[PDB]
Amino acid sequence: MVLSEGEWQLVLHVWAKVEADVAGHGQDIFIRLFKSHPETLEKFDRFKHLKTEAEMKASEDLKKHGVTVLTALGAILKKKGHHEAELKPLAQSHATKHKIPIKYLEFISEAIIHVLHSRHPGNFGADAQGAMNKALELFRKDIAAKYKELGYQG
Ligand code: HEM
Repeated sequence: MVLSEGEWQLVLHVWAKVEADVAGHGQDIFIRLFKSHPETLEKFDRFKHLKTEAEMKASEDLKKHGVTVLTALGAILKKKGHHEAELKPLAQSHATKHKIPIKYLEFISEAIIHVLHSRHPGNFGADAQGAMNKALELFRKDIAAKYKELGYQG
């Protein structure tokens, strides 16, 4: 699949807002993910002990992790589709070291959309959300293709 320049512009416009506070967006996204799909928390040995949202918000390590994840996702989005190089190491670590099913990538994509919708309604209308969903589906499609090449079905 391919996004038009117009769709990329909608994606990058709202992402520019996210970049005004990466750490804050990272926390909301992971808390949303862990609360909506608790099973995903079991994949993080470093955070699986967190019991409440209060504990999650207070975790310095979780906040730092969120910045690392969003920064990588941002680098990929800014390539506007030409992200083959950025995807390689990401796909290998998540398929071989962390063992993350495509299903879980769908869950975090939902968390991202939810948080952007909550925080940036003025820059995340129907068209912009459609553009973001398309960019995330492209991301998941390409990561899935790499998973297969690497020998991981998940
Ligand atoms: C938006 C998609 C995602 C991106 C861009 C992303 C990015 C990253 C990055 C950059 C790291 C650190 C470097 C590395 O280990 O490769 C990381 C670590 C990790 N990711 Fe992801 N990730 C994504 C989705 C997920 C999902 C959905 C899970 C599973 C619920 C997951 C589980 C992990 C784990 C377990 C680690 C190691 C954390 C640690 O022990 O420090 N990731 N991810």
